[PDB]
Amino acid sequence: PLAVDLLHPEPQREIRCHKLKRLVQHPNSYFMDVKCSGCFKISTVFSHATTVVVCVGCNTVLCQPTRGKAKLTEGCSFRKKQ
Amino acid sequence: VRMNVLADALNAINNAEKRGKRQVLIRPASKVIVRFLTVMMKHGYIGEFEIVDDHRAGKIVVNLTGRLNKASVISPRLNIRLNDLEKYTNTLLPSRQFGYLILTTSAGIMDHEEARRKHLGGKILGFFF
Amino acid sequence: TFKRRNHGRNKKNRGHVAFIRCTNCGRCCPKDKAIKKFVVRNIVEAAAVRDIGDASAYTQYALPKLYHKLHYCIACAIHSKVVRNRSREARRDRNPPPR
Amino acid sequence: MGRMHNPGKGMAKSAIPYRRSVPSWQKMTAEEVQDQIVKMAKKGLRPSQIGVILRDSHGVGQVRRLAGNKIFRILKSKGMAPELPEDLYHLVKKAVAIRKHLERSRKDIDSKYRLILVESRIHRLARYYKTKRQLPPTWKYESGTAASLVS
Amino acid sequence: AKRTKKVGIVGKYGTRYGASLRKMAKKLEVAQHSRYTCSFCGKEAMKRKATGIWNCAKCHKVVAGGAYVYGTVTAATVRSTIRRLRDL
Amino acid sequence: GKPKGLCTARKLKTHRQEQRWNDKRYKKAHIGTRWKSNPFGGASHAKGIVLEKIGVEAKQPNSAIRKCVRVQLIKNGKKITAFVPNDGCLNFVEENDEVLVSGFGRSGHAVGDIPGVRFKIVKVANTSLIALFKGKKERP
RNA sequence: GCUGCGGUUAAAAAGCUCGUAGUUGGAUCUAGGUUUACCUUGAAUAAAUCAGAGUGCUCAAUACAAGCGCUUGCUUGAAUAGCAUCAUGGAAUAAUGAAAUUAAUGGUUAAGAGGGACAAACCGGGGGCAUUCGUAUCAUUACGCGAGAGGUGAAAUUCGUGGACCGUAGUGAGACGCCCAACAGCGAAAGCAUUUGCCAAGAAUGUCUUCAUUAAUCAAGAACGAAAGUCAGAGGUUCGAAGGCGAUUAGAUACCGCCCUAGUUCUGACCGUAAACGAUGCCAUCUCGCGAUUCGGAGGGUGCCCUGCCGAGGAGCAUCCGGAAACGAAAGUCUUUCGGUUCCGGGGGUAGUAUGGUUGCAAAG
Repeated sequence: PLAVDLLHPEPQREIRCHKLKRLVQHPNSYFMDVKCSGCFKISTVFSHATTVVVCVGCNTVLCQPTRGKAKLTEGCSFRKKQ
Repeated sequence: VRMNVLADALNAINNAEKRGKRQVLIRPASKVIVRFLTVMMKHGYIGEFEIVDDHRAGKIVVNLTGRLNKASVISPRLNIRLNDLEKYTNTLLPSRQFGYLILTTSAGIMDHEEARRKHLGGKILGFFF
Repeated sequence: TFKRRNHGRNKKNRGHVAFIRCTNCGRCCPKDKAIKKFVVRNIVEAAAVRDIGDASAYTQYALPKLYHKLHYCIACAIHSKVVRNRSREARRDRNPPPR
Repeated sequence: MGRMHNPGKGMAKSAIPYRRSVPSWQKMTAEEVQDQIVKMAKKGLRPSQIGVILRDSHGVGQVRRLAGNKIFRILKSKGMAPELPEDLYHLVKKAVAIRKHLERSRKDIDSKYRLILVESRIHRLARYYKTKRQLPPTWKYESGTAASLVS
Repeated sequence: AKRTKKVGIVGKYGTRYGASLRKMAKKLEVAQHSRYTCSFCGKEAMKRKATGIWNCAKCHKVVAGGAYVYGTVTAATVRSTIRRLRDL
Repeated sequence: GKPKGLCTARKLKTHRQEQRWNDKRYKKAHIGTRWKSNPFGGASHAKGIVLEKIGVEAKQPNSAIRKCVRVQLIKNGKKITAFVPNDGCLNFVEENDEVLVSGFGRSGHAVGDIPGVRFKIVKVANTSLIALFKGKKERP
């Protein structure tokens, strides 16, 4: 349409827009506290982690790198950090 | 490789105006672009514009009043003296009654009318009408 | 004058395409350009299927089929009427003709 | 990635957040992150790998934001700068590997083409670093010595 | 300074025997008078003693090679075949 | 497209000079062999002596024999063919005659249906051919 | 044609890529309530000519005269403007420099620029070297058959009772990888397709990883570059220039058929040309709709489906504008011309010829 509000875009469009083509760029990634059943140590982890993040002393693999976002090991949950 | 942000911005404005859009987004902003748009605003060829900040060059969003026939850039920035200002205006502008020729002088960025009134030359930036 | 947007072939994103030998003339034609047809037919003609069935040595025998992928160059295809010249507008029609 | 010698118009890159401030839940100190970077450097990693590790395991989104200084600048300030910049070293290593493969397979014309491109990139980057005084003025990439230089 | 534009080692023959024959002889003369890296000590010290015999100046090993080259393509292929059959 | 940088004057000027040589007029006027190739040596008129007279088959579809005369210029001794305008004027031209000759009009190109003839006689025996045709004068 | 041309088909985009000189280069520092470059104004700047006041030489070109009182006179006009150097002011634009006893001690940001790193039951007829398999062609062995087989529009040359052709089972050589196979994929282009092993390389995608302008295009220069062709060595199955025959024909130095030589195959060197075509150079950006397709990602459902989902390709049909038109989502955003840059054209021939130079063994470039 001729009249489109470019200044205040629709939030659904902004979410379903490429990260670089938004009115202001914003990454689609996030940091998450992963909780693994067992040693119950919250571990900060990058969503698209490319290395194998390991427990500190718990010495277990928490995530597995992939082509996109890192795949959390089974039995581990995560919570987004603000 | 991008080498003239002003040229790209004026091309985007021209395309949006031809398509009849009410707003147009200009990619990387700059002081030169801001002053060009400000002169166009003072002369009434565009509506208000908003400079979107994104911790980089930024963007602009200009409201179009559907009153601009053409906005173009002259590259390279040739040096215009007061003596040939008349020839350049007669060559580039559609008529003597309207249309403005934007210069960049030491006093700043202005139109050829103000440049002549202040008796200033400088480097040509573009024109609109 | 350029007759066709695709220049008479089916070559996109490609530099060179290996050729085939036409079934009739033997001429070399690019595989994309050569006109292909897949012919599946009964091994026996419709006029003799009944004769072969009545002469069959088995209670119920399924008659096999011949499968042939034929490639024709443009000249031999036109001569055999596998394809025909079309009007300027009808040339752009790409849907296979009714069978 | 971009396009320098290839016709690749990729649009894949990192999108830095607008917020230039450290997150509230980030409790590493500006000096502790420096000592961690320095421990990793002593171990033998380079700035890209150090940043990857910090982002992946320790939650450091941006070292420039947390420590207030870039990783290479930190290592230079404390005197751990490498003789060759990371990208130049990697390019020279790639060229050495291509030459080693070509010495065995001499009909790999594609490898010859890639070697030409890689050496052109090496020369351009070396010119840039000499201009920025980050390499000795008489530095020059020698195909014979490159293996030892990069190993 | 480069003394000969193209004749090289074969310049000893002057203007005799024909350009094509001299060109054909140049390759083999260069090959037979070149030094080769010894596979045992690793130093470029393999030199032809007689047709087919190559001496290493450092480790003093004598090898049976080609007439004008230290090794031949056919010998290399035979060695590769034997090694492959050994592996599998 | 052409270069447009503010510091490309050398490239523009050199390219223009280089491409001027691909122009027929500029090359024709600056080649250097113009004087040697042109029978008149850059002049507009010349003088010569008659040798013989010829009739040239006019080009198709025209059918006629145009009556020209082969002349030898006095300045350089070159042989040319010159046309004798007006009707029955070849009679006033006899072998071994002094003639003034000029261009035909197209600057070294043949004119009309006469093939290969690019000059024309303006005076014979110091007389104007037009006067001879008009009867204002007679053969000396 | 700088203003200001044109290069899909009319003449004209180099086959493609790397690359020095040259040209051109992202944003960002007092907004408000030291050097340069550049612009303004002056200084120094022979006339004659050009532009330009006045004056009836009768007009005018011209010329620079002349015009009033009265005699011993007064006033006259004979103007005005037209690179480099120096100075003044201006501080936008474009370059350029600063720091790696107190004080905020001193590094802009991290480009929907570029490079590099990392990820992947990653993706791919991308490349190279070995290797496995496949029928088929030809030759040949064994056995059976019995007189035709082959080939054509029709024939003939030709092969065949020394038993051909045809069958079934082998053996050997070299070549080639059918079907799958596509408006499918990869590669700078030329090009790339049987299995497996190994070697080096790469795209896109993901990234809150790193450097920080390192970039675009590129005279000279350099790599690669189909087929044919040349040199040397191996191979020589098939096909097959040249050659020889049988046909057809008025002739047939051809089309058709038969037998074939170079070649076609591999290794190592030459040549550097193709309608090397998309007859459209490369980089950046804007302008529409639809539904399909290859790759990767995100979110859901059960390898497949769904998300008017996100990027990157390769296309197709709804298409503003453009174009001489054919037609082009670019060949559009151009008399409203002006983002950067390289090459090329200037009526048709002579002619890509002569000559000179240069590369090549030659052919030739």
